[PDB]
Amino acid sequence: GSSGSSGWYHGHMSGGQAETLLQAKGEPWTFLVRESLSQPGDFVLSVLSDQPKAGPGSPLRVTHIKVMCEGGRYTVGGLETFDSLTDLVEHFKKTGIEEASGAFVYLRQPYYSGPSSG
Amino acid sequence: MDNQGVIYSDLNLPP
Repeated sequence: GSSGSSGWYHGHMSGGQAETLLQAKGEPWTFLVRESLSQPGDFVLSVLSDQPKAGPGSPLRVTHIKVMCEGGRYTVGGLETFDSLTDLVEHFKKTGIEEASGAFVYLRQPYYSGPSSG
Repeated sequence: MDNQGVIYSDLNLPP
């Protein structure tokens, strides 16, 4: 067949874009890694919160968090760090990220680009 | 009218 382990790394993508792809999935706690735009060694962790914009039918909200980088490592407005998006996300997939506002983002399953059915 | 960008939900650790 074909050897290749695809994770949750998309790459080229724009903010307004991710929102669409995510909201389209219609799946709560749907995280996805993507490479910022012409950003200097930076990343972004998008997640589709289970909280709807209005009610039962609106496109789930999208939490955009900039993932800084410290000499290879990564951090989120915190003093802590992580080997890479893997160690970071993973550690967050069990705990979760807290938003100054007062919300806790959850990452149960990533976001893959490539359906099976038509 | 163009999507200038998207807001980023602040965090706790950070001020």
